[PDB]
Amino acid sequence: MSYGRPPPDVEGMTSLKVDNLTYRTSPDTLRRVFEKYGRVGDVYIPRDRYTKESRGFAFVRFHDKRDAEDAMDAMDGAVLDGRELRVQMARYGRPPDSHHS
Repeated sequence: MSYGRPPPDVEGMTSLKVDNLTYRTSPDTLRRVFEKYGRVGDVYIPRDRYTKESRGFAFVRFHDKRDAEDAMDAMDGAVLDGRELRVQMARYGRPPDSHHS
């Protein structure tokens, strides 16, 4: 018996990423729709820069994979507005160059 289970060895990363919008979902709705499971270290929409529309995806990012695990396991394909929300690790989390952590 299964259903999909929690993420695999994403232990090598930490940042979350969220995508799929309807042009009106906005970062604010995503904020309280994702931080609710724990927190939202970052929430923004990489939309256009010279028009009144968007690319069709956001970029919520989580500073902690644990809060991202539950939110993603409870928001991936959760169809927030009627389009089928998408949630997945942003792969990021490593330290910058000339430094380590």
